[PDB]
Amino acid sequence: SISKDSRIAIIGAGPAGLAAGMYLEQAGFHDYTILERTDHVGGKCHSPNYHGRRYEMGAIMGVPSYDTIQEIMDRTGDKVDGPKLRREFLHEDGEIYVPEKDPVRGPQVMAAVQKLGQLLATKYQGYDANGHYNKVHEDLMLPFDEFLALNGCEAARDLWINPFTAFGYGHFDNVPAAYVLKYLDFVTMMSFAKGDLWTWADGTQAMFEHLNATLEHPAERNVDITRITREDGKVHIHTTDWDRESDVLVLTVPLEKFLDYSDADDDEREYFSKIIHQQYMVDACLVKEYPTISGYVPDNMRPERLGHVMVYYHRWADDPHQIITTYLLRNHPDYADKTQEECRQMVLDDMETFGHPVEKIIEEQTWYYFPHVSSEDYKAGWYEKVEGMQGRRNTFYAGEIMSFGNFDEVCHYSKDLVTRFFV
Ligand SMILES: Cc1cc2nc3c(=O)[nH]c(=O)nc-3n(C[C@H](O)[C@H](O)[C@H](O)COP(=O)(O)OP(=O)(O)OC[C@H]3O[C@@H](n4cnc5c(N)ncnc54)[C@H](O)[C@@H]3O)c2cc1C
Ligand SMILES: CC\C=C/C=C/C=C/CCCCCCCCCC(=O)O
Repeated sequence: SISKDSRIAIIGAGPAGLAAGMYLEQAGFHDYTILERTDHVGGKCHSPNYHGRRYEMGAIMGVPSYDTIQEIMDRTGDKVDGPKLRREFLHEDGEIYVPEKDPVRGPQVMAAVQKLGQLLATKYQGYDANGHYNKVHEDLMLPFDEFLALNGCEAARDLWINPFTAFGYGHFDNVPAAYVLKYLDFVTMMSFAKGDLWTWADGTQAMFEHLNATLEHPAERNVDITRITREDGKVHIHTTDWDRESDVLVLTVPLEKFLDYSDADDDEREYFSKIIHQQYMVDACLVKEYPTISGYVPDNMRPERLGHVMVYYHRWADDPHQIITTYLLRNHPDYADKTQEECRQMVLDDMETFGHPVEKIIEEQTWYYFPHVSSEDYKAGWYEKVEGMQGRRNTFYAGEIMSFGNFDEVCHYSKDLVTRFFV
């Protein structure tokens, strides 16, 4: 437990940091400060304007099991009121097909899925807990495909891959199953499969903008932190405009990047240096032959097709001159990084192939996405080490790396961090 008059400095005004403020405030910790580097809040929930409506450069959707996000909507008064999500499936040559009608693959998938469901509910009980401080089963530390191979459920990858690889989280040849299954737990997977998906008319960013406004201390923006030191039981935060002292540090920003403006200790340097991330690239496009529906391309989710468009988003049904966003990955451990130029050429070429040629790209973003560690690093005890450092020199660790790269997970983690260490 931590004293209620502690001065608590929260770095980052994305969901993770905003929720930290919310839940600290609600537990009676009123002397918090959220420091944001940019001029805006919401982080990767980023919904800019175009032609009188908001489009999504980052996060788009949620599922009914997003309980922490419902608590936030309860507080802001926002509602799930966005346009309905609908999808078709394309081959890499633009051909529309329906995977579940595949007479060989169809049955293999449903048998694997059913078998996995049973395994998850028994053998792997506890897998779905938020965070990684409850040590998961050792099998879950293997790359997702190996985890499946071991259990004779390879064909379950067909259902899990679409809202995972296409959604920027990487490839099953290497991403530890622990991550896959805390995000796509059986319930969430079934919700997605069923199309039971939340969206917001004013963008996922809106509820975070409004959360910020409801906070007793809305974020301080445009804060360029040049150095943080932690001597004598205090946190000294140096910025370009001021430097100040706190009692507690909550990190919701990238931890490898933290090493560069901090008095990082040996463990912090050793362990945070192992963090790897996804280079997930979005392009906001105007197109001819406006799609009628969103399109996924399982062929382009293969590592051999890295940099190609894996999915694209049909948001506003009624205006053929509104924004269609495309999604691609620029990195894989077995491959050298694809350049943004070569990938932007693939956006144009792929969309042309799909029959929805691009007339214009008006915004582009490669995001710092899904920070995580390797299976080898997971197995070697990365989370036991880092969770065991919680509170060392009044510093706490949070955000995506500590849970999973989605807004419900990071908010959930921020909620429990207060329960775990402060209350
Ligand atoms: C294209 C895309 C689609 C996505 N789709 C979904 C989806 O459908 N559903 C879902 O749940 N999630 C989705 N996500 C993931 C989700 O947006 C993120 O997991 C979530 O925003 C993570 O929040 P965070 O606070 O942990 O980190 P971030 O959102 O990355 O925010 C971190 C904040 O800290 C700030 N910061 C960074 N460095 C510093 C510094 N040194 N000093 C001060 N501040 C700093 C940043 O500017 C930012 O405001 C998507 C993301 C992208 C990019
Ligand atoms: C519950 C969702 C959790 C995390 C999502 C993370 C990332 C999503 C990234 C890009 C999503 C691409 C949008 C494609 C439109 C989907 C419409 C549909 O599938 O029916």
